[PDB]
Amino acid sequence: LGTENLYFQSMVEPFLGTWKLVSSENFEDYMKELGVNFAARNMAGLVKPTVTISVDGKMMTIRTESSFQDTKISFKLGEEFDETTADNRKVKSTITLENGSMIHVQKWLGKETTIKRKIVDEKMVVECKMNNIVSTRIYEK
Ligand code: NA
Repeated sequence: LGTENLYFQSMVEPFLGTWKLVSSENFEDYMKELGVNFAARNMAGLVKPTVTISVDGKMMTIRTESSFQDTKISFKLGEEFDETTADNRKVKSTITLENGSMIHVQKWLGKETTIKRKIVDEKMVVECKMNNIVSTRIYEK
């Protein structure tokens, strides 16, 4: 399936690397919408996580490290998977990559949140949305 990954390697390549948070907007209110309490969202909002995006064949891994978590997800694009989030939600996740945007949808208890990533001027721009609450986080590598 080497030959089967020609277009795959092209679309995933811009996302690969060890990204570090440089700026954040409205992340506390986004976390509030997820159901995280004030201490957790206030303290987590102050740190700068490292997000490592890698691939092994067709399997993508995204690792998130901070003072408060060390979590990772491994998945194939477009294939739903079970995920236990850092804030202890048990969700159904599907991650796709179209038009240069990696879109991660999490579904649980009839609720939904979307995490969209794109590369703009070599930076990774991450948009987190839940019920019309939007947070934007920018990372550099
Ligand atoms: Na954190």
